[PDB]
Amino acid sequence: NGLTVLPPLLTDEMIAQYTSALLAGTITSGWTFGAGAALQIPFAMQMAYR
Amino acid sequence: PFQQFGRDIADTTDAVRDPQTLEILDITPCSFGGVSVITPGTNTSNQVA
Ligand SMILES: *[C@@H]1O[C@H](CO)[C@@H](O)[C@H](O)[C@H]1NC(C)=O
Repeated sequence: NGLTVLPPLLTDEMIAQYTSALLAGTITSGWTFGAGAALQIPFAMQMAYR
Repeated sequence: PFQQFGRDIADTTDAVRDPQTLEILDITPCSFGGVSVITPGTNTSNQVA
């Protein structure tokens, strides 16, 4: 009744790619993708770090 | 058999019986929305979408 709803800029599919990207960085490369490029490290050694 | 019109969750009439037949018609409000103009800077072009 004169009210309108507007779509989000990022779709649920685009948000699901960002949550996959943050997760795939976090699994393969620790915190390093938050400092520069993702540097790979074996996951047992990333937990040994943590 | 006695019902003449129908309402949405919040007051608004959303269906009507034709009184000459018995058909039930849904009502959809008029299409409306913001006109928005998509543009480069006027310093670089005057084409718009
Ligand atoms: C109304 O009249 C039409 C014919 O013009 C008819 O087809 C329809 O069944 C009638 N409806 C009633 C009984 O009100």
